[PDB]
Amino acid sequence: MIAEPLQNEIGEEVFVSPITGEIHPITDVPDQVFSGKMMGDGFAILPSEGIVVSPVRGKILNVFPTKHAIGLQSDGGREILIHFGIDTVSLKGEGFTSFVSEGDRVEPGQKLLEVDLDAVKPNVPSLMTPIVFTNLAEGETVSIKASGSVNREQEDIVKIEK
Repeated sequence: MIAEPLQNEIGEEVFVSPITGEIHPITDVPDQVFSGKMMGDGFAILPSEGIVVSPVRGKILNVFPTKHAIGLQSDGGREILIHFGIDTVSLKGEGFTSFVSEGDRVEPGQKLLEVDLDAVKPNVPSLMTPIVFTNLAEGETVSIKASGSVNREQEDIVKIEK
């Protein structure tokens, strides 16, 4: 009855996969806020590609204080919070390069950050890059499909669905 494979052909819930790496449930993130969901729903990606595109750009809501994080909005319904690795904030983004100079209103994907993961990793306790969605049209559960490896710009990886 619980038909898990609700993948769909057009399984792109305004989500052109942001990074290539390994997906992990939000709970796995070594931080209370993320681990306990606190601000919303979401998941972690342990990244590989030092190139980060956007699930949706839509409209950049807020910039990074220390290049490691950003706030986005699709249209008016899904507001997103991103964090890139852990303690990268502390690292002052030493190895980061920001592509969006947060000119808010933009179309999806197109690189948010380029980030020297290779050099960042040894300088951080964890590479967990959590993505949280707050408002989530007050009912969108973040139905993870790709409970394993993930690749950039892919579809049917996570489904924001009721």
